[PDB]
Amino acid sequence: MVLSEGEWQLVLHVWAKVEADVAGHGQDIFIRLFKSHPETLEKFDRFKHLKTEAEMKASEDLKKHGVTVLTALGAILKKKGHHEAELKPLAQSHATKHKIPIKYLEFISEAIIHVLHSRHPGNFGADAQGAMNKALELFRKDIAAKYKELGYQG
Ligand code: HEM
Repeated sequence: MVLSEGEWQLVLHVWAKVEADVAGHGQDIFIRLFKSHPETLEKFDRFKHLKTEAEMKASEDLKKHGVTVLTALGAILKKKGHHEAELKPLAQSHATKHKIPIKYLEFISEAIIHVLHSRHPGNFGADAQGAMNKALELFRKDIAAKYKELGYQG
């Protein structure tokens, strides 16, 4: 699949807002993910002990992790589709070291959309959300293709 320049512009416009506070967006996204799909928390040995949202918000390590994840996702989005190089190491670590099913990538994509919708309604209308969903589906499609090449079905 391919996004038009117009769709990329909608994606990058709202992402520019996210970049005004990466750490804050990272926390909301992971808390949303862990609360909506608790099973995903079991994949993080470093955070699986967190019991409440209060504990999650207070975790310095979780906040730092969120910045690392969003920064990588941002680098990929800014390539506007030409992200083959950025995807390689990401796909290998998540398929071989962390063992993350495509299903879980769908869950975090939902968390991202939810948080952007909550925080940036003025820059995340129907068209912009459609553009973001398309960019995330492209991301998941390409990561899935790499998973297969690497020998991981998940
Ligand atoms: C938006 C998609 C995602 C991106 C861009 C992303 C990015 C990253 C990055 C950059 C790291 C650190 C470097 C590395 O280990 O490769 C990381 C670590 C990790 N990711 Fe992801 N990730 C994504 C989705 C997920 C999902 C959905 C899970 C599973 C619920 C997951 C589980 C992990 C784990 C377990 C680690 C190691 C954390 C640690 O022990 O420090 N990731 N991810």
